[PDB]
Amino acid sequence: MVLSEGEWQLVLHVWAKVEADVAGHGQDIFIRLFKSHPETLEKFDRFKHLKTEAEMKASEDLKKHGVTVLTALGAILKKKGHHEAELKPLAQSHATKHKIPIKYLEFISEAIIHVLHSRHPGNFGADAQGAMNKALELFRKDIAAKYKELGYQG
Ligand code: HEM
Repeated sequence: MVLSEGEWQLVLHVWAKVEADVAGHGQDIFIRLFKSHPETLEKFDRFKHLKTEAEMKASEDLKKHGVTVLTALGAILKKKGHHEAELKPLAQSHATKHKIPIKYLEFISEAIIHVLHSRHPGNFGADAQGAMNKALELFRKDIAAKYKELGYQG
């Protein structure tokens, strides 16, 4: 699949807002993910002990992790589709070291959309959300293709 320049512009416009506070967006996204799909928390040995949202918000390590994840996702989005190089190491670590099913990538994509919708309604209308969903589906499609090449079905 391919996004038009117009769709990329909608994606990058709202992402520019996210970049005004990466750490804050990272926390909301992971808390949303862990609360909506608790099973995903079991994949993080470093955070699986967190019991409440209060504990999650207070975790310095979780906040730092969120910045690392969003920064990588941002680098990929800014390539506007030409992200083959950025995807390689990401796909290998998540398929071989962390063992993350495509299903879980769908869950975090939902968390991202939810948080952007909550925080940036003025820059995340129907068209912009459609553009973001398309960019995330492209991301998941390409990561899935790499998973297969690497020998991981998940
Ligand atoms: C938006 C998609 C995602 C991106 C861009 C992303 C990015 C990253 C990055 C950059 C790291 C650190 C470097 C590395 O280990 O490769 C990381 C670590 C990790 N990711 Fe992801 N990730 C994504 C989705 C997920 C999902 C959905 C899970 C599973 C619920 C997951 C589980 C992990 C784990 C377990 C680690 C190691 C954390 C640690 O022990 O420090 N990731 N991810």
